[PDB]
Amino acid sequence: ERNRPLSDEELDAMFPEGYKVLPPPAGYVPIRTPARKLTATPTPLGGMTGFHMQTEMKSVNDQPSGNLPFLKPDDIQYFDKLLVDVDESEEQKERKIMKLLLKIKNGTPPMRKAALRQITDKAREFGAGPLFNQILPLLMSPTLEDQERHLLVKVIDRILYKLDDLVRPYVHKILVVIEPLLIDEDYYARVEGREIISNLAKAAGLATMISTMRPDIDNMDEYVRNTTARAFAVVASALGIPSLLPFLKAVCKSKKSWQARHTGIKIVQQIAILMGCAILPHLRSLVEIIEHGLVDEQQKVRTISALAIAALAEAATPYGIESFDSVLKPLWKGIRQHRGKGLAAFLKAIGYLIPLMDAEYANYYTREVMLILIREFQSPDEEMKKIVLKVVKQCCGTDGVEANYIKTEILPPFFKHFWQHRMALDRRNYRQLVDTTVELANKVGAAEIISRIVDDLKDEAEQYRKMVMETIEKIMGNLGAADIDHKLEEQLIDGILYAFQEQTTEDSVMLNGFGTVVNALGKRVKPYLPQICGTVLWRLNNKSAKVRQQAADLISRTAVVMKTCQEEKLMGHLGVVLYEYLGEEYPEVLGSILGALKAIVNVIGMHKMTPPIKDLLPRLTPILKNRHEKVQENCIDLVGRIAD
Amino acid sequence: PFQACLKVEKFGDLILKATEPQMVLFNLYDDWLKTISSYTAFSRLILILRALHVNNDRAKVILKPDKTTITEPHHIWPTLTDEEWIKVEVQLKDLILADYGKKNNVNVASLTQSEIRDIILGME
Amino acid sequence: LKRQEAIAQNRRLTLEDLEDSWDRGIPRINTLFQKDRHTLAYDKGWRVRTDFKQYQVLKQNPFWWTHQRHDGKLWNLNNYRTDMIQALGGVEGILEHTLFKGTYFPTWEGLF
Amino acid sequence: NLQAQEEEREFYNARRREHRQRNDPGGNNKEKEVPAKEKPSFELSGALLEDTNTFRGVVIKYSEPKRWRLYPFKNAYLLGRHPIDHPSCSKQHAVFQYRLVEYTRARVKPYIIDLGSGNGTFLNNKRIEPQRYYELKEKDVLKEIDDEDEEEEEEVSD
Amino acid sequence: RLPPEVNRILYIRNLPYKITAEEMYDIFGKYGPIRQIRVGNTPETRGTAYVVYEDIFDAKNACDHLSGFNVCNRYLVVLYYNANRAFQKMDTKKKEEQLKLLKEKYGI
Amino acid sequence: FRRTIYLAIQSSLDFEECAHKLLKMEFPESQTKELCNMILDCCAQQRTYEKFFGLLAGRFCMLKKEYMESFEGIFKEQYDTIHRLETNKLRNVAKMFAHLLYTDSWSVLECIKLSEETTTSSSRIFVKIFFQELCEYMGLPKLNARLKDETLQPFFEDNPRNTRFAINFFTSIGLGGLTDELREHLK
Amino acid sequence: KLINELNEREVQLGVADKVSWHSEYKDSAWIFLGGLPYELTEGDIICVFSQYGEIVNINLVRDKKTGKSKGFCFLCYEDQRSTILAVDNFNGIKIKGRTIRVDH
Amino acid sequence: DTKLLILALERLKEAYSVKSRLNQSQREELGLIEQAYDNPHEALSRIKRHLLTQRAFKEVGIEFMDLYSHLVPVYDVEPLEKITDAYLDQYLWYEADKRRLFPPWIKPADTE
Amino acid sequence: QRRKAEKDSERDELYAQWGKGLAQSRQQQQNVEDAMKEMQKPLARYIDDEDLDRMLRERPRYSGPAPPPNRFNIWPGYRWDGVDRSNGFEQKRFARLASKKAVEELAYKWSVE
Amino acid sequence: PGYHAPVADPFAEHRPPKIADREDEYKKHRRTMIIS
Amino acid sequence: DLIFCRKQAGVAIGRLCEKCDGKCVICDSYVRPCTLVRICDECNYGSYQGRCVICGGPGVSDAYYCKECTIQEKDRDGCPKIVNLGSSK
Amino acid sequence: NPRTSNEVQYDQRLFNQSKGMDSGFAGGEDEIYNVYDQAWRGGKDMAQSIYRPSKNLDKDMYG
Ligand SMILES: [Zn+2]
Ligand SMILES: [Zn+2]
Ligand SMILES: [Zn+2]
Repeated sequence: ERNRPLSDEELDAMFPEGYKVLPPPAGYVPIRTPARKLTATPTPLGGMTGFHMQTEMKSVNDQPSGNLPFLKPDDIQYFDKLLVDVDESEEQKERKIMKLLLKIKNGTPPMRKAALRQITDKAREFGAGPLFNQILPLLMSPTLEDQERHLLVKVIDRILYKLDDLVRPYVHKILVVIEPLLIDEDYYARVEGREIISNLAKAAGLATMISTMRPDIDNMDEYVRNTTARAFAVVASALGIPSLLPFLKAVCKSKKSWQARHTGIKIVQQIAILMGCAILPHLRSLVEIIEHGLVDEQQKVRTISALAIAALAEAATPYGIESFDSVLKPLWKGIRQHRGKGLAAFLKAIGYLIPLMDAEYANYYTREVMLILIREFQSPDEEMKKIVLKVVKQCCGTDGVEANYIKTEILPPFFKHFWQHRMALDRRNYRQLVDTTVELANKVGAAEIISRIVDDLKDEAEQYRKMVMETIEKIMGNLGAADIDHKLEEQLIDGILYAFQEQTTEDSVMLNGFGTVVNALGKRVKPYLPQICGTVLWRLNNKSAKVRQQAADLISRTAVVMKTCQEEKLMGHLGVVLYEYLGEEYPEVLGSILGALKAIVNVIGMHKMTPPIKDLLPRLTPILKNRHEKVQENCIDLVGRIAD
Repeated sequence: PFQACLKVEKFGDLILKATEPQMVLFNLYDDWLKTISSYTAFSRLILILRALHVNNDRAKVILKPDKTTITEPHHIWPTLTDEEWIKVEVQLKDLILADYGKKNNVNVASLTQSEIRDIILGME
Repeated sequence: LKRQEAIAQNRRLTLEDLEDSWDRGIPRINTLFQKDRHTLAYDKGWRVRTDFKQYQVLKQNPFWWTHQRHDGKLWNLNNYRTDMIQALGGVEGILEHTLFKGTYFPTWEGLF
Repeated sequence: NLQAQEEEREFYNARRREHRQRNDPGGNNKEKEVPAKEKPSFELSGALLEDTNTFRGVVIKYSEPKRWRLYPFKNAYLLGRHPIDHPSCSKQHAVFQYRLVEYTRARVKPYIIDLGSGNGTFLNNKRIEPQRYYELKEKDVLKEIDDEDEEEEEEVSD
Repeated sequence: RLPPEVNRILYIRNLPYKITAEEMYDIFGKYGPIRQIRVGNTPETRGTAYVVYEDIFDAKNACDHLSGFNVCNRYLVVLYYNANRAFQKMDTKKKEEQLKLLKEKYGI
Repeated sequence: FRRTIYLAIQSSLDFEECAHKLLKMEFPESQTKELCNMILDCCAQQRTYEKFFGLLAGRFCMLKKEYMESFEGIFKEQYDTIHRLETNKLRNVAKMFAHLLYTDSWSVLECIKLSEETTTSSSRIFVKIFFQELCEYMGLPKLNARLKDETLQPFFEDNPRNTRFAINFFTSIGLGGLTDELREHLK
Repeated sequence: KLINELNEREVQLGVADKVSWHSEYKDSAWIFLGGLPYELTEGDIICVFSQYGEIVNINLVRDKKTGKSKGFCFLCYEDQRSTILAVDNFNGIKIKGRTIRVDH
Repeated sequence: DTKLLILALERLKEAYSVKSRLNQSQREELGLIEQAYDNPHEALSRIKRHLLTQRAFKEVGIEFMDLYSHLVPVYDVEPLEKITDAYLDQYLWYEADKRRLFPPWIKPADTE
Repeated sequence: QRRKAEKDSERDELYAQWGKGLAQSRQQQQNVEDAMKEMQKPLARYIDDEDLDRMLRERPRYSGPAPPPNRFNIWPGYRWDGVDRSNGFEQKRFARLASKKAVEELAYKWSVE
Repeated sequence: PGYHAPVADPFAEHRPPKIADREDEYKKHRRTMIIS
Repeated sequence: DLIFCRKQAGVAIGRLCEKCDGKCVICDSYVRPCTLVRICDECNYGSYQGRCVICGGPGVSDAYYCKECTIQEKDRDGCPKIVNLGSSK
Repeated sequence: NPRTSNEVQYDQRLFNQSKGMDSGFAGGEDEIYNVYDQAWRGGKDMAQSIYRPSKNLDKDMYG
């Protein structure tokens, strides 16, 4: 590995200019040769160290000139040239003055600003060569920060708004550091990266990019192949699909090795994701490229291929069905014979396809897919479950599918295998599950789905409760509460109160959930009020900072319902009770209180306010000093409503 | 369930051994009133009695879980800490509700809080 | 001794065999197990700096002699509170002097 | 009815297990739980280098009775043929793994352990059988039969 | 049991302008055999040196014990030297002859 | 009665005051068993050994002849719970009887026995401590006297085996300087 | 690889035990070890995974004709908490250079 | 080094731990110490720079704490020199204890 | 076909009883013994005999070294390799849970002020 | 003392609160990339 | 870094979030909402359904143009959905 | 190859319980309070929630 012995040309390869190799003796060199043998031998021998008591020059260097903001102990290696104070005697003075970088990296924000401009206007002067030579090591640094990274990205942008023909030799030398930005956990890092590669490719020439980036296609590591694929995606967004087509179409037919074709196909995909809706014109040519990989002897190429078809169709949302046409008949056939991930991938593709077919052809074809779809619910693969999930959305969310068939065949296994505590803890699986369940409700109706998932409101874990809660929310949002019967409605309101009574974190899902449930139920909720508001007051105490704000907001969103049903005692309650909390010292609570008052003002009118405005308003007036935000917001709002 | 209170070994034994009509006193709260309110001790009491009334010996499993758990002669029920009391209370609620729903063929995760409170506390 | 027996057994010691002495000893043996213990191993002369804090800082420290981080907590008064409440007649009798029945709280078990 | 099934099973060690768990090659003689260097055990003895216990090695070429070097044992050691073995030996009779010398705790005491070298090893011109730790005492001698070299052990004193 | 960033090369600084490679080889020669050592002979780089060993763990024990180690009045700056940066001054070539050799001698 | 005792004892500094407070109250005498049972339990149950609760039990004896008896009884009552009590409170007891017995509130011991036959590993530790405390006062010489005139048998014998258990066990305790004569007897 | 990030969302959010997704099962000992090295065999994987329990019986899938491992094994312990411990613990492990996967 | 600097900074933070609105100079002290946590190596280098150079410091405030018997001098320094001096002290005591400078008979000692 | 269908079916009994957790089943069994205690011991307190001996004491199994602590405290099997192979999530999970306990206390210390 | 010495970073606590490593074992091959 | 996409204006209605709700897009002003916003489904699609024209949150309302930009006829140019000069997501 | 170390040293469950450094307790200010280490009752001590219902555990462990 990295410990493999080296050669003197390889030795001259690493270190920069201006250093000498030394023998001191031939004898000390023979000590260095015996040192290996003596690393074992002399370590097994007499040795020790000691110190004597005796009375006692101390040179050192920070970065002095006037100021020179501080150097981390490692960064010395980069900035050492600045440390020496030799000054005032060509290019060496341009590298020396280029340490303004250091002012960009570390220092006060003003130093970073002024430095940044000063180096922007010196672009044309210094040229890209010295800059990148003195930058790319820093942006390559193993100790690099988050901020420092981002800032060096900024300077690379700002200098690349100017330099155009100049960067041609450095393009690859740039991308090598930049392509790792495309695959990252941070999103803003990704949009930045795509931006600066856009500026680079458009900045340089097409042939510059192409001729540059070929050798990374067959590179042994797949990492560079992947991030390189996303690179071609970005540059293709820059210079357009048709310009870059013949390159690709040449790549996917390369007869050398498969890895290339794998890369190029991945490129087709990432183009599909990036360009998205705008793929539309060249969709045909793209398909005509990719189609030849589905039948290939290698597996990967097949998998990633069909996946790329998926991405296409998903950005192809319905149009261009016949362009996918010739692709189908193999795919369906493959649907029969496959085991493992490739199968699921095909299911992904076909899944996004079906909405694009005709309800007659897609009738047959769909009815065929449903079987395998059923059988495959049970696989432990989470990739599997994602795919087959979204599939069930598209297949069974089709207007040309019959309710009763779903009600019988699907729902029982669906709620059996899919609703479990493996899913909800994950993020994507959470969301997608929510959506699919929402759509199944959109077809089979409301009372079914809800009726089966109500009992889970009372389940122990939060995240699960959160999941079924937001599900009920969206469902009753779309279909309406009219379908719901009586008993299941009792289980509803009790479920929602119960779940709402235990809140580990502060979040809207439970609240918006409750509000939507009630406003959807309309005045069918009336018998349930006293239980509600009893809970609302008792919770309205509890232990302060957590739940006060939340119960308050609950009032705020339940105002209109507590109004139209004409419970006036309740308005007395909320009016003077909330009136009393206006002396609460915790701002985050008080804000929610004022909000609740606001919502109560928009239901019961001016002259009917149980806390007559003469009381209220001057009691509000002193609060305006309150600094912290939410108070000022809601307060000024309410003073606005009443003042208006 | 003041009847099941005589299922306890001490009371039933005392009565069956009694040779004359006589008034005897007991404290069913033991020392609880030190750490808790009266009424809450009353809820704990009802839980204990009812639970003795339904599954009997299994409630005794809850109340006599570990042989290192002891009961003092001055007291009717074993000495426990507040954490321990909350746990055994949950277990007793579990006994009552589980068997009620087992008799009435009801899924007892579906019952309400009002229903549960009624079932435990008395006749609905 | 507990270290030596652990050495000969090769099995490291658990919490329970130390549960006996856990709070006991002038160094307050539990102070070995402080999370930040490293840092404190490199602190020296703390006890004298506390003596000279009276000159650096205006306020008057009664606890100057010790520090809980090196020496642990040398007393536990938790009993004194319980016995105090007992001597006054228990929770209820005390509350009988208060407004508590005014607040209409069901119980005092949740007073916070 | 000779071989019913052609494969069956194993229930046996894997080369990558014992491989990965010991590598300089893979080695044998993983140190026991006791092993500790001698100097720190002279620190728990409260001994500066003057009164400390350091085992120095002494060489005599078996044909001619002194020092090609002198070796400390204080800094276990792998006695082998030379690269893998730390204590390399020019002796052409030593198997690629010949023997090992581990200081153990019973007190900090020196121990010699044969790895089952094909020829063997002689202790005071008297061999020891393989696969057991054999304590060594000062002035004892190492070379199974007549061996291009000799060795002696000395504690540091006087 | 090592951090990946450390490498067989160490950048060493806070050196005198008179310093001798005899002291260099002697001192640094404790931890292992020297692959080689360079020293700046140029106006800016005078006072700096690079040490390279046959093995990394050599350098690890080095920076372990040699951390802030003393020479003359000075405490040397001992850091693990970076990689890449300025390289391409040299090229990738001359692989053909050696690879032809290993393809010839062993025949593989 | 049990609660009043606790409050009177927790209230008073010194050990003198609690007796005065307690006697003063003139609570009924027969209970003069359980009361003292109270003191032995109340501190021993209390977390760590404290000098106060042990002194109190003793004075309460010198004032009335019965109180002494009440104690010796309560020491007997231990046999049943010699195994049963958990291995802290033995640390309070062993000493805690150590301080009644160094100061003469010894032969009541004899009831206690050394056998693998019946001794609780609890009881093993109990007695173990009891000596490692009482020794530390009398200093193993006055203890030589007190034993030599004691005639403690179930402890000190037949049963050469039990003489290995005895003598060995007092090499384990570590004192084992009052085990000599028995060593000779082994021979 | 996805497991370890589910255990991090389970620990980070303060899931607190029994709602744990190992309570998903309660019925099952047998564990799934995929991505195993081909040189491995019964006695080996038994010796490594008897760490967290006592494994009663394991069937490792080895291709019938060639008689070599297909690369994964279904195992069965004597104890479930051994399974919970093993999935939650032994996963993401290096063996012979390749990281094994485990799950219920 | 980080160990020492951390200890000293905590020590300084301990005087203000109750933290009412304090005042301006104190505010400077909290903000500057807080600064020292974020960029420690900066603080250490600045400190060593002071220790190698500056021989002239700023004026110290003085006030008397009143014990009603004997007054106690109280000194006030600018925060920079307080952090510098503090690290100087943790370091000096640390090296001192390592080297066994002070014989045992000097006993405002850490051990007891 | 009786003995054969009882090879497959009685193997459904065998691998069915084996499937779940042989270790788990025995623990369940112990509870069954507990029910027996109830019939004779309706409301046991103290000195009654089971408690007596109870407080009157206070198949290869793996030998070597020690087995790192497992939340559930299970000694490793007979022939276990004797080497810790883990992600360390136990410790860290083990350590973190402990840390929280410190957190609840230093959370409180806050409250009095 | 030697026993307490047998019982013998927070800056690495607060400093690591600034930024992060964030990355897996798969991505760190970045560190092996030489310039052009 | 931030500039219009200026693809052809379709029939799709504009969608603004909480934040941007009141703003007329080009004049940056709240005055005299009059006419209505149109952007292409190329700019508004999918995850962009009911998305903010600006920040990328869910649209709670519809943008109205001012009278100022009306008479100067700027509302008739390419779809004024701002694209960052990276992707749009 | 076992993973061995000299001696044993200590377990883990405890080896990281109490805070670190922290330092005593203010210069010694009056305002602090802080005399008691644990709260009085178990109302807020005993659990985050006094009540949660379910028969999930019930009907699972029931059989
Ligand atoms: Zn557009
Ligand atoms: Zn917006
Ligand atoms: Zn406008």
